[PDB]
Amino acid sequence: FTIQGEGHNGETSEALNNILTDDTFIAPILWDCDALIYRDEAARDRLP
Amino acid sequence: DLEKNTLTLKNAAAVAALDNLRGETITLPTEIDRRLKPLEEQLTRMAK
Amino acid sequence: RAMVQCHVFPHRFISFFGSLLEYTIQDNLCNITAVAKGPQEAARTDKTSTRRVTANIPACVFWDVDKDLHLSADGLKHVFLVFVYTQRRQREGVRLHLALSQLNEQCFGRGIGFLLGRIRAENAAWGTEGTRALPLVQLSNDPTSPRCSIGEITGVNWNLARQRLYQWTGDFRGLPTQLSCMYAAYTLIGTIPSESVRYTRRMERFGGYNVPTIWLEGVVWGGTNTWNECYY
Amino acid sequence: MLHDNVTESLRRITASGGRLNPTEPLPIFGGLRPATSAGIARGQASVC
Amino acid sequence: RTAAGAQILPHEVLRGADVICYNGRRYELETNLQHRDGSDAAIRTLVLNLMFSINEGCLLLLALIPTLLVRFPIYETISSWISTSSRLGDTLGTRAILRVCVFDGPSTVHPGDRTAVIQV
Amino acid sequence: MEAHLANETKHALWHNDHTKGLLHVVIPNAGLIAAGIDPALLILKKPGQRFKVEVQTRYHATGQCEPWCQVFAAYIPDNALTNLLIPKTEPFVSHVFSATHNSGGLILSLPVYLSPGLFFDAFNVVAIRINTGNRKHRDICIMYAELIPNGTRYFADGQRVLLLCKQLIAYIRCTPRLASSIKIYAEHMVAAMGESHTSNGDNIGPVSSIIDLDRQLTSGGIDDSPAETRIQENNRDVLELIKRAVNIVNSLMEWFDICYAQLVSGDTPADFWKRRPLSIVPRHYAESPSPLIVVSYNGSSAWGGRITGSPILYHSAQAIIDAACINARVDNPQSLHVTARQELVARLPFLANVLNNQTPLPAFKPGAEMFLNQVFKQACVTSLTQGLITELQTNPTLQQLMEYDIADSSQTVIDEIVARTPDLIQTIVSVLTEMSMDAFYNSSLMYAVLAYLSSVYTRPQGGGYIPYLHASFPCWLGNRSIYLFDYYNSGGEILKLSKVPVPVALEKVGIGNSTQLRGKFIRSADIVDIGICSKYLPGQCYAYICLGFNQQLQSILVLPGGFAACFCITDTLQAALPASLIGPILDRFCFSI
Amino acid sequence: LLDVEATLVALRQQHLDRQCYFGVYVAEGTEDTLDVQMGRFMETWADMMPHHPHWVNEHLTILQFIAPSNPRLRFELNPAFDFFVAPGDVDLPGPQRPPEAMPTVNATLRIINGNIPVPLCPISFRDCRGTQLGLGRHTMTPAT
Amino acid sequence: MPHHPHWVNEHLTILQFIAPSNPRLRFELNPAFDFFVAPGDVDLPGPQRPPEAMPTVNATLRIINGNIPVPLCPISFRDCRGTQLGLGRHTMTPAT
Repeated sequence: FTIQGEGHNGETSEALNNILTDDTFIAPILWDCDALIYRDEAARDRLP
Repeated sequence: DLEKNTLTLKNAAAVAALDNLRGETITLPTEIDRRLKPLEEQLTRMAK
Repeated sequence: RAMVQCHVFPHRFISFFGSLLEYTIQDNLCNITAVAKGPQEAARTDKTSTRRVTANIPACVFWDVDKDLHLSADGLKHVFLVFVYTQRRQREGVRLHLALSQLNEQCFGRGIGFLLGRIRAENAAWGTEGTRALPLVQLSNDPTSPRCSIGEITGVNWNLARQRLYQWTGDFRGLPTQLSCMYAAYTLIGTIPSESVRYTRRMERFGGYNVPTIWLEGVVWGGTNTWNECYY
Repeated sequence: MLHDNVTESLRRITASGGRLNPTEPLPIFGGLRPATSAGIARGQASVC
Repeated sequence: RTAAGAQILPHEVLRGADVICYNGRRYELETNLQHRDGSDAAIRTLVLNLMFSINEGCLLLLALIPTLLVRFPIYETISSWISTSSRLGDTLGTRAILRVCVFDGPSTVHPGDRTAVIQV
Repeated sequence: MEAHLANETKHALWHNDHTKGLLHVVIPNAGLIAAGIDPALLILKKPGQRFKVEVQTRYHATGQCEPWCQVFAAYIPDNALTNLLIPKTEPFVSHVFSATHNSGGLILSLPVYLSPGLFFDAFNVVAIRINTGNRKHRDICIMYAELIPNGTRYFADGQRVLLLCKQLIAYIRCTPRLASSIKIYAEHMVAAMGESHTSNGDNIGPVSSIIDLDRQLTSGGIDDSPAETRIQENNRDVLELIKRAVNIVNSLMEWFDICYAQLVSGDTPADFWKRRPLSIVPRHYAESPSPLIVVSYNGSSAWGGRITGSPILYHSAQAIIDAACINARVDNPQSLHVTARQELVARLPFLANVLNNQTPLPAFKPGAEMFLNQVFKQACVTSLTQGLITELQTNPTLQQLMEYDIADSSQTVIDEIVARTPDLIQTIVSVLTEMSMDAFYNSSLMYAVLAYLSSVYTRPQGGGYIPYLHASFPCWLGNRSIYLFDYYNSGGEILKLSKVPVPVALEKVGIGNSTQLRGKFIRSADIVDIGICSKYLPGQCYAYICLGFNQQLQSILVLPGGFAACFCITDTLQAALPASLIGPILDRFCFSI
Repeated sequence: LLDVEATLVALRQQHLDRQCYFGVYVAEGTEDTLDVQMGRFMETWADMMPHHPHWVNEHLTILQFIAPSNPRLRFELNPAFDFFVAPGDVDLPGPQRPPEAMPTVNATLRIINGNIPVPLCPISFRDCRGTQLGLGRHTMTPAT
Repeated sequence: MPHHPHWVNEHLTILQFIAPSNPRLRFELNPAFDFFVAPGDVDLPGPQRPPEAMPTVNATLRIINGNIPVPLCPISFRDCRGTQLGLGRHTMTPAT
């Protein structure tokens, strides 16, 4: 439904129209230990 | 309680020196190998 | 203040303009004509309060000059516009004076410098913003002259013989002096048909408030805006 | 703010038409004087 | 241009930012570089004389007396410099004679219209 | 890069005083993510703050200090590497080159000492002043070891320019414009670089030319040292003699510069130094993954430049110390022989001031200001609480004495706060071991206390104490004009409520007998971010507690309920804390003209 | 992003009221076990709420909140920041025990997107546009 | 990749296709023989290293209905043609 294939030098569509891309509003159920790594690799310039 | 602050400051000031020295010696084996490389060429010339 | 402190002179683009003299009114409109040098007071336009035209100047039009010109002003006086410039430590100001002297145009700058001699030194000292001599020339001119500016250059590459030369024992880059000593200016604007003009101090009542004014006679306008300054 | 490149790209996208370009760029410190119209032989209308 | 030609190492900066406008307009000048004309044969001597005069004038300050520094009579060059300066003093005089008195403006919307002028 | 270049004329005009050598140091902005501030207000936004950066030295048991340094710089966002490496082509900006997400950069001035007696050690910490919030300023502190690592990168810079020149040649050749003369002269220049390198190899060879920093910031630290040069020349001589034995017995950019000037028609400061080899002096750390790249001029005889011969090496200051330490197998020089001490004094004139045991100081802790100020604040707060509790214990009269503007229907709860004074003082005493110490460690109270002591002990040699700018402006002649009020709640629990104190005017009416207090206000036309807590009426569910202090360390109680105590703690601080604890304070916070 | 200063000054000088500071304080906890957390929750639930909040009657609101006067909703600012007044002034992390501080007004960024019905198209319009955008996507049988 | 993709978008119907597109619309002149641009000195197949010659406007054959643009031909006509052609033959939709 959204337009894919154009964007800036960083993210293209995910961080622009994903809404719940941040792993903070997710349910309190986890099975791995890479959530912090994902957060610091995604929100690098968003006060990690 | 100033001993903890003093040791923390000393560690902070010494970490840079320590890891700079560690990174300086990373290329040391390669430098030794490239300096000993002409010796192998001289040995090959002597054998020939 | 912003346009003055930035060391930018706006007087380099100002041109001569006429003086507006007309009385009219409309519905949110006003077209006022301008006149020039000529028989304006003799044309008998019959459009003013009296049979002639009115010519008056504000209070700040003349400055004391007798202290340096005690000699009688026998001759035709001239009206000059003076706009000095100041250069100090993070502070500047404007001074739109109006000189009126019978002295020559070339001596106006000298007179301005002499009058402002107490501040000229301070301006020169504050304008310096933004070392071994050669006394052996008089002895080396005739004898021991190594004149090899062509033979030693066109023949050899000179890429290795340039060893001693001269060094001046210093290092400088830029000596701005023209834009630091500029503090005096004068332009020939406005003349007088007759000399021996006498000024009278009186009062006038016009408009919604009474303000002090000085009434003069035999004064006209015109000329050219020829900027001929003499910095010191 | 720090949006000059983004707003320039947006204006380029929104003005990259293919019909007619009387005026569009309007650079800084520009006058953009109107063009010369016809004589005194025209009609009468209105705008909104 | 002469410095670039005779330097065999020209500076990358040659124009910088020199745009002349009038109430927010465009001049579109100096848009050609490869064009050549024969009028430059007379200005080289002029600029050479100007730079020689500047050099001798700024060198005579340090040759007479260093006030600010804390068979050869050495007079022909000074006399020639004074003579050339005196000659150029009359040459540099280009004071305007005619006067322009424009009524309103002919070029307000389109240049090349009825323009007024005087003889003052 | 423009402001620093403009300011370089002051350093260039310097001839004497060679102890301050300015150089270009690039500090990466990778650590700004943890700053937690707005980058917009750091370059150009709402002018008037006048942010400045100062550099000062920190000695150890020697005295004196550097008189700061007036320097400033600005940041540059949006891929500063692209606009600092690639020449500026804003009028004809297009898709030129290729790079990943870059970062910003900054230039900081750091004086260096150059002399015949160079010497080198790690005993000095450079303090950097930043005009930002004192709460978690996120500063750095490094010794002199990282400042001078005695190394340079001269060989790794050669390949960096080759990629850029190949890319620009490819970009020029890709567009079919101009004439064939440019193409033919470029081909001739390419062929002139090698016979078999181009005719039998490749002309350009783009292969996988990607602009990246992989082998540039990893190796090449110590490669052009005199010992390395001697080893290299010996190896080359050995190779030459081997080749000779094998043979005996078997069995130029002038046109390019002109074309670049004609095409680009624009110059940047980062192009003139590209023709000469550069120097890179990175100094990374584990705190943040960002090398401290340092660029030095090649056309001048500065630190790291190679234009006339061997540069500054900072030698002849370690072998003697190592020999002295290993002579008696003792690392500490204090327990060495008399001959070793004499040799150390003779070789190092600056080390003679430590052996005489002058200006005693516990150990060598350059970073003593933090806990020194913490201890001073704790002592002052304990003295203040002791004074207030003693005055409360010895407080005469009872309940209210003066009028006090209190509503008739609201006075039923005003006396409740007054009747709970023992509970309030007990809570204040107990909170000293519960409240966080990071909230009152950089407030205005400690600054005012430090400025108060400036009057006493005005340097051992004298001084008028005349700062230039950015100093204690509110505390210049007296503290009776600007007050500091802290608002606290009542009851059995006291916690911090406000954020920044606001001065409150006060005056006395009665000129004798029972003094009366009535606060006033002053209209200000310079700021609008003023809280309404100070303007709140005494009623409306009581009020807060205020304890003002004058310039004489005199505290007057402004507690509602007709109670007012005046006690002075100016002599208690001197008794508990002697005059030997202000050593570093006097060493650092001192200036003279 | 620049004219919010005037609105901030206006709301600061309006001298509004606030309630339920404990709910917005959000007490923090470090190295705290679950038993301590549940004990603190029980203690707060015992007596922590001074007055009953007015933001709970949201069952029948579509007409009962628009038909009468709406002094709280008529003070709505530009749709870029939140509109709520409550005593805050907390650090990161804030204090553990929430005291009784002076009322303050705090605002956040544009993270809230649930204010569709009243300030935007109603629930009927939302349903209409949803059924227009999506006709059918693998509909299931009533039995399944 | 020298610049941004040219016409990879597939969400243009009438105005989204006629307003921003100009290089892709100038090459469509008549429905008999389309045209396209290509760099000069290019063979089919070409060498490894691309040449640097002056581009020459080439032409493309229209032996098939592939070069016809999508946006100017709505799906309504195709649906009408399919429904018209599906009324004279056997229709077995559910099993298939």
